[PDB]
Formats: sequence, C-alpha cells, structure tokens
Amino acid sequence: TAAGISLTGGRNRCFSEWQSFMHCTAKTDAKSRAQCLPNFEDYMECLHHTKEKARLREIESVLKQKKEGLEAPPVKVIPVKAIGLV
Amino acid sequence: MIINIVEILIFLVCVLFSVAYLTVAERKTLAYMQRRLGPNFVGYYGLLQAFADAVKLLLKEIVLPKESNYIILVISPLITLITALIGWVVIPLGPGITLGELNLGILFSLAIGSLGVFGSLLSGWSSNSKYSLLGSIRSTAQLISYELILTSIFIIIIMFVSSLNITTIIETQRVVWYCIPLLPLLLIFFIASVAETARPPFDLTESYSGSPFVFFFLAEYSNIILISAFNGYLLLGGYLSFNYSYLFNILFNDYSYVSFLFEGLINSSAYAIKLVFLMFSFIWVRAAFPRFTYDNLINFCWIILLPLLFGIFLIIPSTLYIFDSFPTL
Amino acid sequence: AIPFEALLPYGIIFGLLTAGGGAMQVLHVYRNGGVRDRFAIDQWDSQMMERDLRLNGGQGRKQVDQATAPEAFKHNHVWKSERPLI
Amino acid sequence: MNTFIIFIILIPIVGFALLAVNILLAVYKPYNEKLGTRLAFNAAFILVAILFLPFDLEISTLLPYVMSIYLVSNYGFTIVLLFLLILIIGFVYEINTNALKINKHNKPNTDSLIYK
Amino acid sequence: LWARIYLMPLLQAEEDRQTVRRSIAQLEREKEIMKGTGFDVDKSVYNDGKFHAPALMIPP
Amino acid sequence: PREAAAHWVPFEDKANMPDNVPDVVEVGATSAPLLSASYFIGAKCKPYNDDFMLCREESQGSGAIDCLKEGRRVTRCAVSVIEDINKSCLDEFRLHWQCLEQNNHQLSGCRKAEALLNKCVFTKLNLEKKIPGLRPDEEPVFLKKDPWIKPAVDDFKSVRAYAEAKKNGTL
Amino acid sequence: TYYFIEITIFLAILCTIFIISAKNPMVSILYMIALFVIAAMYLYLIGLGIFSLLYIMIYIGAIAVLFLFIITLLDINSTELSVKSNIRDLPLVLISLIVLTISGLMIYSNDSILINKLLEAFGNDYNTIITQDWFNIENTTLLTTIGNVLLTNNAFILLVLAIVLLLGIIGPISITMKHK
Amino acid sequence: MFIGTIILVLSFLGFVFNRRNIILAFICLETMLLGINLILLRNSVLFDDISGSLFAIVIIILAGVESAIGLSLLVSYYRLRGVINSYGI
Amino acid sequence: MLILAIISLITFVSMSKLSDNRAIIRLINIYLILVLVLDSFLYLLFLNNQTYTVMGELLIFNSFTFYIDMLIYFIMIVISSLYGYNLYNNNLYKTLFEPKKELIILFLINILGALLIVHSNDFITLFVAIELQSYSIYLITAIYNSSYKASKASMLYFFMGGILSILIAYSINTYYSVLNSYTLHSLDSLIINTLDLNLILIALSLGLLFKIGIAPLHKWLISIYENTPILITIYISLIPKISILSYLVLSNISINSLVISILAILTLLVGSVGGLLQIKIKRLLAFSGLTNAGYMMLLLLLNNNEFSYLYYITQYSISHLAIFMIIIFSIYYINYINNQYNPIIYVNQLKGLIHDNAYLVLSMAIVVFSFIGIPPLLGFFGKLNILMSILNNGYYFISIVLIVASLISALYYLYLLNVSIQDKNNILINSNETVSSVLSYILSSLIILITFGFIYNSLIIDIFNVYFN
Ligand SMILES: CCCCC/C=C/C/C=C/CCCCCCCC(=O)O[C@H](COC(=O)CCCCCCCCCCCCCCC)COP(=O)(O)OCC[N+](C)(C)C
Repeated sequence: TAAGISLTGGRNRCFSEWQSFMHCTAKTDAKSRAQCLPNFEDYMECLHHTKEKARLREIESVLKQKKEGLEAPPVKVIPVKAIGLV
Repeated sequence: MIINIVEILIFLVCVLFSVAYLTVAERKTLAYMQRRLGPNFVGYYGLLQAFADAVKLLLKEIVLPKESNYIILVISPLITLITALIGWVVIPLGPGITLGELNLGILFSLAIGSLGVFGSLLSGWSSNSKYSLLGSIRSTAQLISYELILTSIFIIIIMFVSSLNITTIIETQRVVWYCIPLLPLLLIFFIASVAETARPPFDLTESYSGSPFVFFFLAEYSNIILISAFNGYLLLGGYLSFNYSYLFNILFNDYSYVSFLFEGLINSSAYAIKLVFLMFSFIWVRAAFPRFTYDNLINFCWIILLPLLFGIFLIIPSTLYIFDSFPTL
Repeated sequence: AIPFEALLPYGIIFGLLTAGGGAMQVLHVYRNGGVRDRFAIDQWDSQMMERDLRLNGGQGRKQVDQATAPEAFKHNHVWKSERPLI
Repeated sequence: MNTFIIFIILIPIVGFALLAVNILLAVYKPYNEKLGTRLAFNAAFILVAILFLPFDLEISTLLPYVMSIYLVSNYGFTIVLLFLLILIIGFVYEINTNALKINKHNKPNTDSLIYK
Repeated sequence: LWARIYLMPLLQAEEDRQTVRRSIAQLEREKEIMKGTGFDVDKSVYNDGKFHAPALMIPP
Repeated sequence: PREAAAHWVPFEDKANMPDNVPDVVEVGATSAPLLSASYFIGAKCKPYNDDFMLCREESQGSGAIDCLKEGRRVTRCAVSVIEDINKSCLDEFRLHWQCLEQNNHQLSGCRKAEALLNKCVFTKLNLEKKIPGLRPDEEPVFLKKDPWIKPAVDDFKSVRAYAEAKKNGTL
Repeated sequence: TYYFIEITIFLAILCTIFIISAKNPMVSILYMIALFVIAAMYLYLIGLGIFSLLYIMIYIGAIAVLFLFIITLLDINSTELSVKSNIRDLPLVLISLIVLTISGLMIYSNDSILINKLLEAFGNDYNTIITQDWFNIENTTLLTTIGNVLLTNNAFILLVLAIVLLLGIIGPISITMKHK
Repeated sequence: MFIGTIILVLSFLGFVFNRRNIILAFICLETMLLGINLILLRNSVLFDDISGSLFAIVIIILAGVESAIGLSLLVSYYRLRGVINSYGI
Repeated sequence: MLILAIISLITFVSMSKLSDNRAIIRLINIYLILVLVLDSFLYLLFLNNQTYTVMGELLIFNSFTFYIDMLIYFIMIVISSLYGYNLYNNNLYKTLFEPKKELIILFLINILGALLIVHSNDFITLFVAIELQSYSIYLITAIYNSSYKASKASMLYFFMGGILSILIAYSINTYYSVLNSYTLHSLDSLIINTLDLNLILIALSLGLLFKIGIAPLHKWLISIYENTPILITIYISLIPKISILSYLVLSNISINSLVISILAILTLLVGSVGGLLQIKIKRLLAFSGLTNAGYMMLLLLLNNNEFSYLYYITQYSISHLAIFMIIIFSIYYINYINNQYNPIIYVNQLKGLIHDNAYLVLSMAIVVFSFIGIPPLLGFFGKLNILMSILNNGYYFISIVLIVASLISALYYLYLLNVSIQDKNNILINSNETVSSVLSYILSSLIILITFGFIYNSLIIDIFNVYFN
C-alpha cells in the first residue's frame, strides 16, 4: 500500500507517531492493549490537532481580556516584498 | 509592475498582429500557387488588408435569428476567442521567456486545447435547425477524435523528458531534435494538427455577420499558430538553431544588454522561422487536396492511425528499456 | 521566380515574433538585474531562492559570497502562517 | 501580480471591446424576410463520442507513468506494458466488430438472373 | 544530486537552530501572557516527552 | 514538507538563543557559492555531517534539541572550508559561481571554470572533487571529453582564463 | 486576498442553485461546466495545481462534451420550475437540508457529545505554521508519486482499472450495434 | 470540508427533487462525485499524503466510465421510445 | 484464470459470427468446470485458518473467501449451462432463450468484480470492484435492449446504484478523514472503544446493504427483478447478494448495531407480509430473496458467524437456482405464452402441473419445503444454524421475529404448491420432443443435493473444524 507515503514520496506528517503506535502494537497481544492507549492518542491528535486547538483557545480567551495585551519579545509580520529588507 | 504589464502588452501586440498578417499571407501564397497575384489593392504591396476586412466587418449588421438563443450565440464566439488565445502564455521565445513560467506547461496547453471544442458544439445549439445540429455533431466528433491522437503524441514525447515543463523539453532537445528520431510522428502530428483546426484538407462541415464572425475568424488562425507552436516546441527545436558559442566568443567580451538583445533575437528568430515554415505548409496542403467524407475521416482516425499509435506506445518505452535509458526528473 | 510579395507578410510575421522575443528577453534580464531567468525551479531551489533573498539583503539574486553571515541574518528568519483552509 | 494573470483577464477585455465596437457601430434594422420534429441518426455517430471517453481516460492514465518513468525502472515498465496490452485487446475487439462504420444500405443487388 | 546531499546537513542545522529559538520564544511568550492565571504552558499536549515545534497560531 | 498555499503571511521572531547553548557563527554564502563549493564542503566535512545525521537518527523524535552540539560543528567546519577557499582561490571560485548564476545553476554549463577551480583547490587546499557510488568501468561526468550536453553560450571570462591557463601550462 | 476560499464556497452554492433551476436543459449543463471551473479554482487555491488541470481536461473536456453531445441529437421534454409543482416538496427539502447538512458536518469529530461533535467543525480559526525542512533533494511532485504508487504498490488496482476501461469500451458497443 | 459537503448535499437534493427532466439527474450525479473529490483531496493535503490523492485519481476514472456506460444506457432507452418524458423514466 | 478467460474470450467473440455464440458459451462452461476440478487443491493452502494477504495488503485470501469463490464458479457453471444449451429444438425456444453476442463477456467481468469484493482487504479495491460489478449489472440488464421493461429497469438500476455508490464513497473518505488508513485491519480491538467509528462504519454497511434490497429501499429492486427477462434475473438476483454479503460478513464492522437490527426486523417483516397478495411469479420469487437477505442481516450483528453464513449461502444458492430452473421447465405446459423475454409471468399459469410432468412437481415441492425449512431438507439446517447463532449471542426478540417471519413467508411459498397440484381439463399424453439431457441432469443434481444433503452434515462440520479453526 500507500500507508505512509507523502506527496513527495517521503514519509507523511504523522508517520513517526504511527510507527511508534505500530511498535506498540507489534509487541503486545490483546488483553494487554490498554497500555498503548497513549501512543494512539499521540497519533490521533497528530492528525487532527484537537488538544492544541483546545489549548490555544484557552490561551486566546485570556489574552482577549487584557488591557496590557503583550509584554514580550513580539512577532513581526512582513510583506512578501520585504523578507530580507534591512 | 510597470515591467510585467509593458511585457504583456508587447507580447499581445506581437501575437495579435501576427494572427492578422497570417490571413494576408494565406491569400497571397494561395494566389501564387494558383498563378495569380494576391491582394495588392489596399496597402502599398497589399498589406493591412486584414485591417480593411476587420474595419468593414466591425461595421456589419448582426442578425440574431428567430430560432436562436441570443446570449449563447454571441458568447460562444468569446469562449472560443478567449481559449484560442489563452494558450499563448506557455510558449517560450527563448529559455524561460514565457508570460507565465509554470512547471506543468504541457498539462495547461493540453487542458486549454480541450476547451476549444465547445464553441463548435455549443454554437450548433444556436439557431436550432435539424441540419444546424447534426453538422455541428459531425464537427465536434471529428474535433474530439483527432485531439485524442494529439494528446497521444504529446505523451509519447514526454516519455523522453519526463517533465511537463516546456522550456525543459527545449533544453533537452539541444542534443538532438525529436523530429529526427521520430519522423513518422512528425507526419502523424502534422495531419492531426491539420484535423484539429478542421482545415480544408480535413474539412467536411463547411462543405452570422460581424463580431461572431471575426471572433471565430481570429480563433481559427490563433489555433493555427498555436498548434504550430506546439509542433515547434515538442517536435522541432523550440528556439534552437545551432551552437553559436564560437560566434559570440568572436563578437562579444562580456554580458551587456546588447548581448542579451542579440541572443534573444537569435532564439526567437529560430522559433519564428520554424513557425513560419509550418504555417506555409498548412497553406500549401490547403492548396493541393480535395476533402473528406465523414466515414473516410473516422475510418482514418480510429482504424488506421490509432492502432499504429498503439504500436508506438509499445515500441518507444521498450527501446528506452533495452538500452538502460530512462529519463530522470 | 520567388514572389517577394507572397513572402513579405511572412517577413512581417517573422519580424514581429523576432522583435517580440528579443524585447522580452531584455525585459527579463532587466527584471533579474543583468542575468538570465531560471526556467525550471524545484521546491529545493524555491527554498534556496528565498534563503538567498534573506541573506543578501533585499535584492533578488545579488548573490553575496561572504565568509560568515551578518548580525540581522539570525533574526530575519521567516515562518509562514497559512489561513484556516475553510 | 505575475504576467500570467493580466493575460487571463485581458483576453476578455480584447473580446468585450471588439463586439462592443460592432454592436455600438453597425446597423441593426431587421425584418421578417431577413430573419430565419427530429431526425434519426446512425449508431456510429453516437458511438464515436461514447467510445471516445474510455480511450481518453487511458491516455491521461499514461500521464502519471511517463512522469515517474525513472523511479519505476524495469518494474513499472512491465505493469504499464500489461495495462496497455489489456486495453489493446478491447481495441482489437472494437475494430474486429466493425463498430464505427456507417455502411450504405443499397448494394448492386448481387443476386443472379435465373429463369422459369 | 550528490551536491545537494553534501549541502543538506549544513542547512538542516540552520533550520534546526531557528526552530529551537522561535519555539522557545513562543513558549516564553505565552508564559508571559498567562502570568497570574494558573495554567501550565510548558506542558506538552503530546503524551510522549519528545520535543515538538508548535503550530496553529492565532492570525495577527 | 508541504508548501504554503492560500494566503500564507510571513512572520518573524524578535528573540535570542538561550544561555544554555553557545554562539555559532553562520554560513553567509548564497546558492551559487554554496553549489560551487558543495563537493569540497562534502570532502572535508563528511564525518561531521554524518555524525550529525546519525545523531538525528539515533535519538528519534527529540531531534532538534538533542542534536544541537553537532549541528554546531557541521556549520563551523563548512565555514572553515569556505574562508579557506576564499583566501586561496577567490578569483576563480568567483569565476565559477559567476558562471553558475547564469545557466539556471546547472553544473553542466560551467566546465571550463570548474576545471580551473578543481585544479587550484586540489593543489593548494588539497581537497579532491569525487562522485561516490560510481563503480569503476564508469567515467565521472565532469571528466569526459566532448559531452553530448554543452551549454548555450560559454562565459567569456572563463574561456579567456581557460585559454590563458593552456598557454601558461597551468592546466 | 484572504477570503478567496469563502468566495469559491459561496459561488459554488449559487452555481448549484442555477443548475437545478434552469429554463433549457443545456443552460443547466453550462452551469455544471461553470461548477467544474469553480472546483478547479478551489483546487488551485488549496495547493493542488495539478488536479485543477486534470479536472479541466477530463471532466470538462470529455464528460461535459459527451453530455452536450447527448442533449443535441436526442429529444428530452422538460417542465420548468413551476411553484405549483415544487412547494409541495419544500418542507421536506428544508428538513432534509438542515438534517443532511448538520449530519455531514457531524462526522469529523470524536466526542460522546452531540453538539461538541457539531461545533468542533467550526473550531477552525487557528493558522497552521509552515516550516521548511531541507530533507528532499529532487523534483518529486505529486504526479510523480501518483505514478510511483499506481505502478508499484497499487499495480493491481491499475490493472483492475484496465478491466474497468475495457468494460467501458465493450458495453456501449455491445448495446448499440445491432449485429447484422 | 465545507465546499465538498455543501456541493454534495445540494447536488443530492437537486437529484432527489428532480421532476423536470432526466439529464438534471445525470449532472447532479456528477456534481455529487465532484463534492466527494473535494472532501478527499482536502484531507490528503491536510494529512500530507498521496493516498487520498490515489483514491481521487481512481474515482475520476470511475466517474468517467460510469458517465460513458450510463449515457449509452440512455441512448438504448431512447431507441425504442423516440421521446424522453419530463416526469421521468 | 478468469482474466485469461476474459482476455481470450473477447478476442474470440469479436471474430465469431452470431451463429456461434451458443457454442462459445458451451466452451466457457467446460472451461470453468476444469477450473473447479483441476485447481481446487489450493484448499490445502488454508490449513488451521492460515490467511494470506496478496498485492501488498490489498487482497486477503482465507478459506472463507476460497469457499465463496468456489460457490460463485459453481453457480456460473449452472447459469452458463442455461444459456449455452437448448431447452428443446423447436422454433419456439430459439426465439425465447437466445444469448446475445456479448453476454458471456459481461458475465465473466461481473464474476471478476464479484470476486474482487470478497477477496478485498482495502477500501479502494472494494470501491473499484463494486463499480466493476455495478456497471456489469447495468449492462447485463440493458443487453436485451429490444424490450421496454428491461430498458426502463436498466435506467432505474443505474440511478439507484449511482446514489448508493456515492454513499459508499462518502463513507470511505469519511473513514479516511478520521484515520489515515484504508484497512479495517487498522481497527484491532482497541480503537473502536476510544473512537466513535459507529456512524462511519454503519453508514458504510448501509450503503453496501441497500444494494442487496434491504427493507426501506426494497421496491426498486423488486421492480428490476420483475422487469428483466427470466434468464437475466436469475443471475442479477444472486451474485450481488452473495458478493456484498460475503464482504460484510467477513468484515465485522456492525457487531451489535441497533440500526442493522432495526432494518433486519423491518426486512423480515416487510418481506414476509409483502409478498402475500401477489400474483406474478418473479415478484413472489423476489420477496423470498428479501426475507432470505434479512436472515443475513441478522448474521451481520454476529461475531464469529462463518458456519451459519456459509451453510445458509450454499443452501439459498442451490434452492434459488432450482426454483428458477423449475419454472423454466414449466413453460412447455402453459396454455398462454406472452412476452418473448418473460414467457411465464402469472403464478396461476402453472396450475395443472401435476397432471403434466408430475415429477417436476415433486422437484418443486422439495425445493419449496426446503425454502420453508422442513427438517429432512437442506433449508432447515440453514435456519437452524442461524438460530443457534442468534440465540447464543442474545438476540431474543430477533429470534421470535425470525420465527413469525418464516411462518408468514410459508404462505406464499405454499401458494406455488397449491396452484400446481390442482385439476386441469386438458392434460398431456404424448409429446414428441424431449427436454435437454444435459440440463435436466443439472436440476436433478440440485434436487438430490437439497434432499440428501443432510447426510454429510457431520463430515462438513469436521472439515469446517480443521480449515477455519
Ligand atoms: C473434484 C472436486 C472439485 C471441487 C468441487 C467443489 C465445488 C464447489 C461447490 C460448492 C457448492 C456445492 C456444495 C459443496 C459443499 C462442499 C463442502 C466443503 O467441503 O466446504 C468446506 C466446508 O464448507 C462449509 O464450511 C459449509 C459448506 C456447507 C455445505 C452445505 C451443503 C451440504 C450438502 C451439499 C454438499 C454435500 C454434497 C456431497 C455429495 C456427494 C470448506 O471449504 P474446503 O476448503 O474444505 O473445500 C474443500 C473441497 N475440495 C476438497 C473439494 C476442494
């Protein structure tokens, strides 16, 4: 098959989490599968980014209510005309 | 942004002048093949006659019949005008000189050439008469039947390059052109190109006024020079004439704008001389031959040319296989 | 013998396409800054062109050859943030 | 902002301009005399465009192969050989059956002149 | 081809250092955002302890 | 690994390395000087580059942070090669990559300058340009006489320098 | 030039409504060709420039041509969208629109919860970070990898697909010949 | 996923409540296949793999072959009845 | 070896004349026989439920699927015998039972597409094979195009198969959108707990199942089975049923599903009481298939259902095949032949069949009582082994609905008997021409299997015990 083949013919974005889950599932028989629950979780949110979307909503809920906003090393946005300007 | 719009209106003024003068050229060489003069009535030596005809036909009464969709009948000229002209981007007049350098140029040139069938078929539904339909049926049937073998010859040529970029093919053709090994393919591609415009070797359905006429007229000769451009890049050398390195090491001493000017002149002079010999051969085959019945045409395409093309599909990867010569990306 | 009149509109077709190709080549070289175009660009060479625009400072293909890179080169590095893809 | 898209939008401007010039410029002035069920067709007419499409789908199925021709060397070559030959057999079906002919319904009436 | 793979680790070390710096910068940034409010920003959502570059930022 | 489409907007980061990791100075060569000296970077820095990628293989998934110490040394050794080649062969290294910025960075079109550069670097920096994986009974491509694939126009400075190296007996 | 995808989504909605309500059967088919073009716009927009020209070549240039070719030389009666005919349909159209729409939006989600399944389909707002890694040395684009995996790993699918193309040759012939 | 879902749903409901002619049913079938293509190719782009692109390039060919088969089926429907009804088959 | 036959056959059939078609079918008949006889020793590969995956986890070959392909070949040998052999040498049966030129082509392409479903491991193999067999049923329906009913049936079957193929494609890509995978080998007993694959896998099973004729969407298929001619409909009733059900029984993705249990109850209800007041024999005969597909939707809920399935499959196949062949044979004795494609329609037309060829009524009675499930016959052990799996696994209301459905379905099975054992005024005494030796031997073989096949139950259970466990 095309199990882990990416668009360039390499390995896809979640190949390594999947191969860790299959390394799990190779050395285990059933009745003993409840221990490779974390690897599968690591695979699934590799796919869909559910917990990162939850975490970033939790942090954006807090930065919306600050009058201060950001006291940090900030991030700049450039036009595509000006990647290496100065 | 001044740069690209000045470049594109330079390209547009060149190609939309050269489709007008192709008309003046076909009348004159059809005349001299028939031992008479061409037009000399309207220019100093007959030139700007296509201008005279366009000036008059933009003064001509447009008739929208009782039978007709009016909207369909006047925007089938434009959809055939626009896709007969859109395919002029990807042709190179030199290495990397196109109006858009995209890495899938043959896929684009092949997708636009399949969009050109509609303005035949669709405009049969204009003026719905029982004979105004099945003539369009025969037209579109021939049109699709020969763009099959057109696409086939394209994919046979890409077996040597393995890249859908177009100037990559021409840089690949520096060692040899592709007509010199595959000369039967030059014959097959020439006759498929003659069929795809429905030229009067391969015409049956010939055998409006004003804007729906001049749009179809311009689309016809833009298709002439566009399939001639396709022949020029993938079968003959695109902009390639000879080496011209020794001549430059005599003439020049370093890169200047006059040296790039001279090099572009040589490259597009080679490309234009291929294209001009090809358009002359289109008019030259128009002059000498009678036309086809529909059955001779369908028998010709599906029963004669296509099995031979299957044999070519089998033979060319096999010789690329026998000697371990597969083209790399 | 050879009709000159028959081959003059071919002569103007030839001259128009020749002058168009020459003018377009000089327009391309003026856009690049004195060098030829790149006619087939990889994903690798796309990434290499944006890296050299980052390194040279503003200019397209100036092509600096320096020993060790400047000070703002470690800080002008770009990531691309792409929209939700609704 | 490339020189690719000004073309895409500018070719219609060309057309819209010219058919404007005529519609804006020329005489309309029509009338009745200036203005102005279903037929049956042979099977090969509808057949050429119906059987056109399975050959077209093969020709664009070769298009992934001829871009990958180096990577599958000696192996994808034989898979493509088998693919092409499987479709050549359906083609020799088609030309052995004489499918795409429209054939003329009246002969010289070959049947001989016998008597009594 | 052999030229490009001679060049590969040289640019890979580059983009690795850029990834490390900008990710630790983003981590410290949202730590400086949610001071006060009790919330773990150092904690990975991945259950494995391997390091990962962040994604899915808020548009500016 | 995938490329950005559909309105990507670029953004950069006003920050610094932490104190834990020492300073490393960067490579300031662009693509034509990098592609020019690629084989000599690969000839000198083979075990360093291979230890870096072997690090990246050995501790899977940690990746970035657990391989920084050798990603330091691959950059420093390549910088050593590039200033080494500057201070010995600046004019013909420059001749080479100025040929290479025309002709789409194709190595196929700059043979007469790369012969000069290979001769200088081999006698003075004592590094040889080799293509591995090439068994004998197979000629290397940048050694062959009358190749099928010649460039469009040979650069003028390099054919002049090549002829003058012929008449000096340099090459 | 941010809202491009939203614009193609809206224009696709409008084009389908013009497909299903049209005077003339081929006015409806030209709206379908326009919907193919809107599709190819979306496919270039998302990053798949190869597929858009594959859609224009195969769907527009063969399937729509076959379809228009059918409508020309065959007779097809058509009623137009009377309001007497079709507002007897509208209450179930509305119920099935809302239900099938929400239900198609449902299965991208993993909750026990019904409307946490629904509103995670709208939790879209976060901008993916694109990183450069220098691990790939050659111009393997997408058509190359389709040609590698149709031909090595799924070669059997390509040969069963050849049998399907063979059937698409044999069948239309076998119907429409009337052997002698 | 939105564009493929809504073209599939609107295409489906235009197929279902078609009472006017037969070729609206054909083109609603083809636009359903388009919507399935849209959803799958978006998932292939988001997951960084070709396998959705593999199923999409195979279902392009299968959609073409079904159009050829079914339109020859309509032609044979039309052979014995030189009319196609508005209400349906 | 099907591929060889197709490749050889369309080459050979393009060059034959139409005078040779019947003999061509005879050739293919014998060909398939020697693929059964000379090549079935491959059962030795599948000892102790050894399973292979072929073409890179693309196809899956176990002994279940080996039995299914043996069954499909046996049925194709029977059907191709029905086309390739004359019933009688009249000028009547030549204008009735006549094969087209491209019929055996579409037969073998459909058998190919039906085998690549049961042998399938991934979803795109499943898809490509489903459309291969679907286009083949479209064209097998439409090949007798000089018929209003068959043309209308092919159009209806095209549109209703197109919808339910797009539903399968939607379910497959919907499965792909939550799991970067194509296998159900991906599932492996833990993912189903922590992932809601219920809506996906059930929508997949439903889109596969509505093509069989399960109950909310059953009427279009009953109309296709009544409108097709009598030789076509014995093939298009059987083959998608056994191919799609043999896929869905091998892949256990709807275990203890509430939706499949609702639709199985509804299928047993609407098939039993649906065909009660019906006067056409193919209608009557198609609601039997609706109920007997309900009995399979029951086994879809089951884990480890391979005995009950395979037994009831070859049961239903032999009984189905025989009851269509008996009413092929009864056409000689009816007083009224309409409708050249479908010469017997109304079930009252076989009314005096005991007084003309009483052993045809013995045949008929045997296969009808096996449809009911009478214990000396083979249909009883099929229903018995289905009950032994239904009750073992907790489906107690389903059991009583099964029993009531079988009791209600016995009425219109016995209505065939009630019509055929009756008085008729003008009975046959002396008929000059004979029914085909080759083809009446097949009906007698199919009866002797049904009556005396309970003998080998313990042999079959022991061979089952070794090759599947
Ligand atoms: C030279 C021989 C050539 C091969 C002939 C093969 C023909 C295929 C025919 C299929 C339909 C006819 C019914 C035949 C049933 C055969 C039973 C059987 O044996 O099937 C097995 C059990 O079946 C099961 O679980 C359940 C099967 C249920 C069977 C219920 C029907 C019972 C009564 C009919 C069968 C007994 C007839 C015997 C008459 C002497 C499972 O598969 P196997 O790998 O062990 O097969 C091996 C058979 N070999 C050796 C002849 C290849």
